[PDB]
Amino acid sequence: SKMELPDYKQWKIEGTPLETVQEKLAARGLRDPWGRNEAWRYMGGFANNVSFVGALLKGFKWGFAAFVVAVGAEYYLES
Amino acid sequence: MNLFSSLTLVTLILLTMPIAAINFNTHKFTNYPLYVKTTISCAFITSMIPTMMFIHTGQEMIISNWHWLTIQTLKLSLSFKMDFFSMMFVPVALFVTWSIMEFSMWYMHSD
Amino acid sequence: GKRLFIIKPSGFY
Amino acid sequence: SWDKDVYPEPPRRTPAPSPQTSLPNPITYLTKAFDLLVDRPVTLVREFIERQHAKNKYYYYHREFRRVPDITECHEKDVLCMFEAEMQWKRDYKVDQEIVNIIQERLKACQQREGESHRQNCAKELQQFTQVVKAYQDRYHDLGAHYSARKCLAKQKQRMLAERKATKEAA
Amino acid sequence: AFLPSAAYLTHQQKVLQLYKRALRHLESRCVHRDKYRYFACLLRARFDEHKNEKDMVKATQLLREAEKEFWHGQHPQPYIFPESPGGTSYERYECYKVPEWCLDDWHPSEKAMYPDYFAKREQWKKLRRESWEREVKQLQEETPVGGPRTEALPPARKQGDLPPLWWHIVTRPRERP
Amino acid sequence: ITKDMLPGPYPKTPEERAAAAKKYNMRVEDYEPYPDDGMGYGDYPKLPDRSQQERDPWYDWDHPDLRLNWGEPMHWDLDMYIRNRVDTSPTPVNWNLMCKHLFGFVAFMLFMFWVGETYPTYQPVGPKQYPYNNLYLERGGDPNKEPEPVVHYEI
Amino acid sequence: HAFFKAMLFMCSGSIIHSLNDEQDIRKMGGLFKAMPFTTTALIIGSLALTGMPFLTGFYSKDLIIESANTSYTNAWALLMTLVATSFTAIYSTRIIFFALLGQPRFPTLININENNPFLINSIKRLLIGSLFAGFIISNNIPPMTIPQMTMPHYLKMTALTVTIL
Amino acid sequence: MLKYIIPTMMLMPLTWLSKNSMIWINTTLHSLLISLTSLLLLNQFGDNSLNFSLTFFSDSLSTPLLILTMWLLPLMLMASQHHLSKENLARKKLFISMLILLQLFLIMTFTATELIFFYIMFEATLVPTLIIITRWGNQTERLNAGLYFLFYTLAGSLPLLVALIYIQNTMGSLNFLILQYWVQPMPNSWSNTFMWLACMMAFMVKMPLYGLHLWLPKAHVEAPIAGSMVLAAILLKLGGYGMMRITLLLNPITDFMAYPFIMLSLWGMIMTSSICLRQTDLKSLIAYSSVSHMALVIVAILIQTPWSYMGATALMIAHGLTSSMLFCLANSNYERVHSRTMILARGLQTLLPLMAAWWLLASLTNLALPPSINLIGELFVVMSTFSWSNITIILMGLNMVITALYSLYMLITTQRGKHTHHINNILPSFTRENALMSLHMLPLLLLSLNPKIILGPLY
Amino acid sequence: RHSIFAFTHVLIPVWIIHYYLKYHVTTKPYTIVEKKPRIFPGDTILETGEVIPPMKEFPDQH
Amino acid sequence: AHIEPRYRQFPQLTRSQVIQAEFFSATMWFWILWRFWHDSDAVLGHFPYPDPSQWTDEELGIPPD
Amino acid sequence: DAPPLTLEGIKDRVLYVLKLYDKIDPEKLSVNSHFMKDLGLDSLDQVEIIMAMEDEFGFEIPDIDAEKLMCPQEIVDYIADKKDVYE
Amino acid sequence: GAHLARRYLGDASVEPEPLRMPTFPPDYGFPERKEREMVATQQEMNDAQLVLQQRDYCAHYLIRFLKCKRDSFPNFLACKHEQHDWDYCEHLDYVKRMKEFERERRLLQRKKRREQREADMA
Ligand SMILES: CCCCCCCCCCCCCCCCCC(=O)OC[C@H](COP(=O)([O-])OC[C@H](O)COP(=O)([O-])OC[C@H](COC(=O)CCCCCCCCCCCCCCCCC)OC(=O)CCCCCCCCCCCCCCCCC)OC(=O)CCCCCCCCCCCCCCCCC
Ligand SMILES: CCCCCCCCCCCCCCCCCC(=O)OC[C@H](COP(=O)([O-])OCC[N+](C)(C)C)OC(=O)CCCCCCCCCCCCCCCCC
Ligand SMILES: CCCCCCCCCCCCCCCCCC(=O)OC[C@H](COP(=O)([O-])OCC[N+](C)(C)C)OC(=O)CCCCCCCCCCCCCCCCC
Ligand SMILES: CCCCCCCCCCCCCCCCCC(=O)OC[C@H](COP(=O)(O)OCCN)OC(=O)CCCCCCCCCCCCCCCCC
Ligand SMILES: *C(=O)CCCCCCCCCCCCC
Repeated sequence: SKMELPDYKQWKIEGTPLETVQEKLAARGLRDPWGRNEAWRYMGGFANNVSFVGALLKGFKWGFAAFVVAVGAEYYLES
Repeated sequence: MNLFSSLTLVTLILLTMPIAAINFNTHKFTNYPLYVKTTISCAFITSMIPTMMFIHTGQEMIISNWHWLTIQTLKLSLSFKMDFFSMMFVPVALFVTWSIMEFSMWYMHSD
Repeated sequence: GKRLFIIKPSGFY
Repeated sequence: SWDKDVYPEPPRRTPAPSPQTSLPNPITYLTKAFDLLVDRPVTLVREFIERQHAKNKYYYYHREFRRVPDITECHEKDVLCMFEAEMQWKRDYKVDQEIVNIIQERLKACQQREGESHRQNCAKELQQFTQVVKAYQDRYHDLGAHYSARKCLAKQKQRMLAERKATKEAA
Repeated sequence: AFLPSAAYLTHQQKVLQLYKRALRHLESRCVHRDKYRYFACLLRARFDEHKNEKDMVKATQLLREAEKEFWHGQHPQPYIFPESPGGTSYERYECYKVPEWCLDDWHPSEKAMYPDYFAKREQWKKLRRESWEREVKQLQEETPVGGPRTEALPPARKQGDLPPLWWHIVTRPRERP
Repeated sequence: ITKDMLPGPYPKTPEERAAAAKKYNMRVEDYEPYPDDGMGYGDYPKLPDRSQQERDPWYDWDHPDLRLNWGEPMHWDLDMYIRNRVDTSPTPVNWNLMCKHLFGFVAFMLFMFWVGETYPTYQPVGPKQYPYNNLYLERGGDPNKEPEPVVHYEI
Repeated sequence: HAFFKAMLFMCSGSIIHSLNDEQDIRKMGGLFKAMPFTTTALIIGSLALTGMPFLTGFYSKDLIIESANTSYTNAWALLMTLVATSFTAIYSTRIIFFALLGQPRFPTLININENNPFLINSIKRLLIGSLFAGFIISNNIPPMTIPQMTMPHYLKMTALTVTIL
Repeated sequence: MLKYIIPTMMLMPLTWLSKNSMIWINTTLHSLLISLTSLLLLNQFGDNSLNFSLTFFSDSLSTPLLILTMWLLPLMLMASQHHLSKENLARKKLFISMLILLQLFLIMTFTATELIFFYIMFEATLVPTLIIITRWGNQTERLNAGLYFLFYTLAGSLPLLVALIYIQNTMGSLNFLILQYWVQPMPNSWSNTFMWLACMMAFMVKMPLYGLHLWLPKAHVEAPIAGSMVLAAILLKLGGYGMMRITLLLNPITDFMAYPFIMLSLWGMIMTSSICLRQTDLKSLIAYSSVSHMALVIVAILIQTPWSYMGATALMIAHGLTSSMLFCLANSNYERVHSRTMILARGLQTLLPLMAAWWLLASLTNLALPPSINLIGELFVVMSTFSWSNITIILMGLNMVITALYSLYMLITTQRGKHTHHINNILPSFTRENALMSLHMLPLLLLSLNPKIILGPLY
Repeated sequence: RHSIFAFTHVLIPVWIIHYYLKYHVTTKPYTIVEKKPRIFPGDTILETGEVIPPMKEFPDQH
Repeated sequence: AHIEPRYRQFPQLTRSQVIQAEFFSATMWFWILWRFWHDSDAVLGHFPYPDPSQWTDEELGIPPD
Repeated sequence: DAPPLTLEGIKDRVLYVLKLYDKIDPEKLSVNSHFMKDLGLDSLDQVEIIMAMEDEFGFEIPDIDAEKLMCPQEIVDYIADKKDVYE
Repeated sequence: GAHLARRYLGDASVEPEPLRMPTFPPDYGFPERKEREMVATQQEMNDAQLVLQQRDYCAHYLIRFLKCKRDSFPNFLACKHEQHDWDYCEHLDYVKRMKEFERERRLLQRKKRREQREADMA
């Protein structure tokens, strides 16, 4: 029924690329009024997403561990 | 021979059976999409047997089972070619279609 | 809850 | 069944199963399951129906048309003789159509049966196909939708005049 | 150019429609939100420079070369909202928007399946047919001679009257039927 | 419907043009008929030759799928300018430049396929060698004849 | 191609349904962690499409490029086939970059959910297909030609280098 | 043939002695019994035709036309009983009498052993059709339509009469069975050229030939529904039947007399199909599609090969069923919106889904979807015309593009899109209407199981 | 009635189709034409017992 | 409990979808590394490509004249 | 999928987006705050407010309708009418 | 692919044309050159139903591999050695084709040097 929205005051653009945008706008006498509306996209669980090679190497750690275990298993099983 | 050709035609007749079910209906179905998806998973399983015995021996055949029409020197028959192309494409198409229909039971649920 | 009437043409005939 | 001379098959040579692996193939188990679950009930139902056929046996016959005089020995505009000649010609044309169909069935069965070496091993069926298609073409091609024994006789006489002229000019 | 109430667009309306089209195309060119946000502030600064322009010929000239600016710099595939015209889900559900009058053609065995719904439908139909003559005589006593000038309809003026020509606005199908 | 609301002959006098402009529910200053060259248009208006896709989609149209009001004079080719059919909408690239770029791309690709056909790639190898007189019996050669011996040697 | 391309459309439809019929990649992003199974299967399908070694697209497309290189061929057709091979990698990472990476560009009422067993199992079977089906089919089918397996090192390594570029 | 002629005539006292509430039921019942009886004509032989008497015979060309003719009468009665509900009772019985009389003339048109009796029944069909169009057609233009239908026919058919009587003076007989054995070759001369035109142009008008086709988009459009059903389904095929009989006598001059007409047909099916892309009247679109389909039958009869005659008779039967169903579907929308404008009532699949399925199946058979007998006839004609000249596939294949394009456009305009808002009288489909559609479509689809009975005398 | 699907959609169609193929289709000539089985050197024929002789000894390469 | 929608923040994740996604990513990399360990020649080359310039004229039969 | 909108939810989201706008102080804002007469905003600011509403709720308000939405309550009523809330 | 540049950008008179080569006799430069020995009988690869592309001078390893592949079903990974024997003998055949190409190229170089020496001498 009722959905509780989060607080609006927590969406601050410090620590985000909106801070860099506001700095480069204030360098030429401008100001961005819609930064806190966009601030949720760069905060919370949506901050610090992976890169593209970090996306391709998803599961590489456990895959390499299972690879080493299986290679050692067949190397001990052949003898 | 008798296993190969029978399960070959059972795959196709099995696919035609939910069309006959939906055309001969009176009620609102208890999940006709689940019935079509179960039918196509079963047709995948049934089509894998002639595929396996093609992988074993290279067993190919032609089932020209129903003479339809002879235009003087052109005899047209209901004729099915069970070669390498059919033996690999029919299970791949049935497997893909079985995934597409279990996807469609979710994606088209509001329809 | 909040089931809505679906306007559809007559399927009787 | 059928006659194995009009529809010939070479003798079947299947190889003996020589399994090299220790894994059991599923095809033998599915063959045994098809023999038990499918082939024996179908066989029992067919034996029941065959006993019910054998309780009341009766026969049908292949109709034998005797040979009537053909169109060459019918007088011109004599409808009673040339009617029978035309009916005989239409029956022979329908039978020649089915002879071409038999030879095409032999050719296609050889192409499937011999498989990847079909080109070497089906030369006899290809040669019989070429001979019977040449004969059918010389006999019936280009007659039109309104074909008759008269059109076919006129075509044959034109072909025989061409062959006689070619024999005369080559001697 | 083509509007239901107004006969034209004013200069201020043309400037605002250009500003919205330019921001949407700039967002299509400038996919990321901070990068769009920077260039949208720059575009707002370009629009605020000639905001206090009193010469309407100069303002019309600036609007015209700004439209040429936009036509050179538009995105070939701008973002369209899905239910918006040209969108991928636009007029998708129109095959499900059965009009209400089809319920008049239902069989009594399938009207009996929904007794309270059709009992509540009949008082809507009764309300509509007792409101119709009052709202026709409202329209003809309020439309000037020669016909209506604009396509705007009046509200209800008395307590008890319904607004004239209300039925197909009120009883229109849902967007998700 | 009646006879003086049906289309008629080409309007010649200005009062005939005025009454036929009134018939098609449009202004006299906007009413232009097709030019009287004997093609059979009569007094029917020559509307500006735009597709129905170019109409405002947010307007409350009487026919929303057609983008067409009631009583509005339909274009002569309305069935041609439906949104299922010919679109005349403005394009981001000019029409002549689109034709130049498409024709130049297709012509250049066909020319370069011809060039690469004239100068093909290959590998530094000889021809593939087959036994038994280049597989004479396998290719369908008749066994009563005998071909020339195709002999391949070691290297 | 059937396996990974049907799976790529099913992953796209999972994204489209989670974003309320949104199909434009400029209103996506940040879906690496929000849709983890769709992300995994989309990356596996894009690697199978671009011919990652020993996924299903490797067992056909890499042989196609090796056979097109080492044959009596229209050279412009070969060169355009290789440029198309590089373009496959370009649009595959275009999908992965705008749909999955970066920061969100979709609207603020997040309804992201892929926890239906139908969706998960149907993408899962084509995921097992996109991993292993090229291997299984290419080791089960009989030889019908002679595979060209002798070629120089720049010509054996053409497809992988072009895809990496 | 008299086991069919006498029950068809007994339908006349059956309709005139029936109770006033029973005149549709009784005539429908007993015309369905006559149609069930018509399958005894399938005693066909591989060599001989089924030769009943001196006056009547039936080979495998006339037999499917007879079965279709006797089948179309109950369907015409079902199609016509609703819009003639308010009619005077005696005029209603006169309408049914004109349909019965037209069936009577058709069944002995197709079985007439002798060609001048074929001519008299062939021209006798004009009078009930003219009366049905001009008396029970809906609009003003029916009167003008009745003139065109009357006078393109007779201007073509009165030179045929003379020509046939000339054959009577030359051969001594106009028995088709005698003329099978006494046919003499027709050499190149001017006398034989106008002999060829007099033998062919009446049937060219009946088909219709392109350029002679102008009577049809008035006669089929202005007719009532039973009129349009019998005009498209049967009376066009009098021309094809008559050509297939008369071209026996016209060899070998046909081999160059066919060249203009073949051009008129091969380009004409490109024209009239294209015309269907821009038709605003739905019933006019169905009429022009009939002209386009009969152009193939003209080409197939003129090139006179076995494949072309088999394709032409299959296409005649298939087009009979399909065009009759399409006119009945267009009438089912006309009996709701009272306009034949195709763009008027849109989105009808949202309102009438089972009738939209009938529209779909009739459109699929119109565009010759395999394995329908529409496609069998279409394809066999295309095979024979490719053998005639390989370039014809261009004009054939392009036709099959446009035929698809107007078939689905008709399906997209009427059934799809948004429904028209102001139209609120779209009643649910009556059992009579769906029954009429199924009695067209189910035999049409069942003939794909066994098409050899509609492949004609040289199957 | 827990596995009625495998009875009505599989097993009754396998029964019907095996009856149709065995007693109506294969009783006619050339209706089911099977490719003849591939024979290798070293095989033994079931219909005859004739052992196919093996290949010539290889000029070994590696 | 089904997933409840959130506003301007990262959605609720099930443990099951995370472990399935990680398992199939690990299965992909295990399969790539395993097949690269065992095959290694479908990628890198099966047989050594010989150098035609290193071939002597004696084995090619080139008489020096 | 697709959670249903309420009038209170639409009102909360409209006021939320307007409280995240630096030209509006969130203590003076109410549902009846006229943008030009009470909040002192420009017409360009009103265009940006409607564009943020469009980005918020995921659909387009046309310009003939957007130019007339001059308070939060008119925006809430427009979104209510275009999404059929309180069925 | 340097031979493409030597034929197309350089001179074609010294480069062998692939569609018609060898243009020299096979004994030209070889004292007692031996023939290629075909191991598999023509009837053996007829009965094995090999593709006509596959009935080359190394079809016997293919027949051994196909017999292994039949006899080791369902273990489809159990005939890597027979497959590698067939692949290696196909490799040796391809090396022989490369040797034929290099032989023809060096003989065209010999003809070029011969005609240049004949032009410079006489
Ligand atoms: C001699 C014994 C014969 C027995 C076998 C029967 C042989 C065929 C006869 C004709 C069958 C047509 C009947 C159904 C269609 C018409 C009515 C309808 O739409 O009902 C919908 C309704 C179910 O729908 P609903 O949800 O209730 O409402 C519909 C919705 O409004 C919305 O509807 P919708 O659009 O969602 O659904 C319509 C859908 C729409 O789908 C399509 O339009 C797609 C179809 C085309 C593409 C797919 C097929 C392509 C071709 C392959 C098939 C043929 C060859 C196969 C062989 C292998 C290859 C060679 O159509 C179908 O699903 C129908 C399936 C069969 C289609 C046949 C082909 C029609 C296409 C055009 C012509 C093509 C060539 C001719 C083929 C002839 C084959 C014999 O069906 C019924 O209630 C059926 C009633 C009973 C039908 C009896 C049929 C036989 C009648 C003959 C009586 C005398 C002999 C006794 C036999 C009795 C057997 C029981
Ligand atoms: C659930 C219902 C199934 C049956 C239930 C009751 C029976 C239980 C099981 C026992 C099976 C019945 C007995 C065996 C069946 C009959 C066997 C037999 O000899 O039948 C005679 C024949 C077999 O063929 P035939 O060659 O003997 O005779 C054909 C007739 N002539 C020679 C004149 C051409 O007919 C049939 O079997 C008919 C059924 C065919 C099945 C396929 C239909 C496809 C329809 C497609 C239409 C369009 C095709 C176009 C394309 C064609 C190709 C180009
Ligand atoms: C629908 C509109 C178009 C309809 C076209 C109908 C056909 C067009 C051609 C008709 C020609 C006239 C009838 C020919 C009958 C042939 C019989 C015969 O034996 O002919 C050989 C005979 C030959 O004479 P004979 O046979 O007595 O001579 C003995 C034989 N020889 C020649 C060897 C000595 O031809 C004629 O006598 C004249 C034939 C031509 C007639 C020219 C006059 C009529 C011109 C055409 C009018 C067409 C309709 C006009 C109206 C249009 C609409 C308003
Ligand atoms: C191996 C050889 C390979 C050869 C390759 C090249 C050969 C072919 C060359 C091109 C010919 C075909 C392309 C042109 C016709 C395409 C028609 C079409 O698709 O129209 C689409 C159009 C609207 O589509 P669109 O605007 O994209 O939709 C967006 C949403 N409104 O929709 C409409 O406007 C609807 C129009 C309906 C009527 C169309 C009329 C045109 C019919 C053309 C038939 C051409 C037949 C050619 C026959 C050749 C025979 C060999
Ligand atoms: C000589 O060049 C033989 C090789 C085939 C012709 C040239 C092919 C060029 C493209 C393939 C190599 C690409 C390396 C990135």
